[PDB]
Amino acid sequence: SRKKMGLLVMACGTPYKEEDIERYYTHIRRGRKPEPEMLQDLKDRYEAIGGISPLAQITEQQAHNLEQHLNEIQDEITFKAYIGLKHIEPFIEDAVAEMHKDGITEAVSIVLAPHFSTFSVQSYNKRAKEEAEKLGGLTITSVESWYDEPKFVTYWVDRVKETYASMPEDERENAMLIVSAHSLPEKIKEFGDPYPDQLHESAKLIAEGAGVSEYAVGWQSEGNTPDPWLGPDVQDLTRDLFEQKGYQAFVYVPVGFVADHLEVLYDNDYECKVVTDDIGASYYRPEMPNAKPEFIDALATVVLKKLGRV
Ligand SMILES: *Cc1c(C)c(=O)n2c(=O)c(C)c(C)n12
Ligand SMILES: [Cl-]
Ligand SMILES: [Cl-]
Ligand SMILES: [Cl-]
Ligand SMILES: [Cl-]
Ligand SMILES: [Cl-]
Ligand SMILES: [Mg+2]
Ligand SMILES: [Mg+2]
Ligand SMILES: [Mg+2]
Ligand code: NI
Ligand code: NI
Repeated sequence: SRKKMGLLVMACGTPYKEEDIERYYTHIRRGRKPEPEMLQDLKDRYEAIGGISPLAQITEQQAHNLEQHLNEIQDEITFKAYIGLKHIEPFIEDAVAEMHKDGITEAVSIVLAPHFSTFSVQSYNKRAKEEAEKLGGLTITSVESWYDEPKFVTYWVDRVKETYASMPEDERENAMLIVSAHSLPEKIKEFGDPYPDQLHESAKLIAEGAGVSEYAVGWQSEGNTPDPWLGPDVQDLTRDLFEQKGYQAFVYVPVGFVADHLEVLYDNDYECKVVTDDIGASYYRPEMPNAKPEFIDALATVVLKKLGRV
């Protein structure tokens, strides 16, 4: 009756407990174990943002709710979700091997990052497809980007509108919206990587839908290699825009991220908040989509559009 398909949901991964910080960051650092002071600092950061455990549940909740919602809203396909992570188990290759073992022959994949880049999305999709080729008997159709799905734009538009509506009059008249994603090396431009263009278009679409005429695009969370990374960084951008025009409120939409993790709860809600507190501006950062129903319905529409079924 219903056609069976795998639903491969890919994400960065998180530690599952404090004793996973060493192995998770060693993998991010390409085999270089963090020094003891860095391990201690990371433990402190996770404690300050409320703990690791809640963060580690979000991708699983996203994948489970997406599977169930997709199976309810149409009658042709029965999806089974499999989670594949970049930096901790279950890895991408573990998920594809499990699909193969379970008898899946046809799958659709989606990365829980809305903008395509050559560093992340393309690498996830290539890893998944290479593992399927090695095992045989299984093919994967991969979503490449989805930042322009109207239901996803509307998620952020409605959160921005609520934040502006909640402001005092003086803030509402002297506010700045900063839309951001995770920085990458500038060298991606040598490949024509559309990641920067897609961030700028996300920003255009969200500001336009919310009616916000004053906005800026920034980057966050750059690494420390000697080569230049995409900027400006959100901390510098905030201070610069303040020094130019004296905004009384900054609103942060880190549209490249879809789930609470350190790079939002720390790199925005601590590091950007340090800057806004220092300059006397109010700080707002609306909620990440996490596994909320409005977001799950946007993802389900992305998948069904990719398969040509809506
Ligand atoms: C890979 C990744 C994403 C998407 C994210 O939000 N975070 C973090 O907060 C860390 C520490 C890492 C890695 N990631
Ligand atoms: Cl791809
Ligand atoms: Cl696509
Ligand atoms: Cl794309
Ligand atoms: Cl919100
Ligand atoms: Cl919702
Ligand atoms: Mg313990
Ligand atoms: Mg597209
Ligand atoms: Mg940093
Ligand atoms: Ni720009
Ligand atoms: Ni990072």
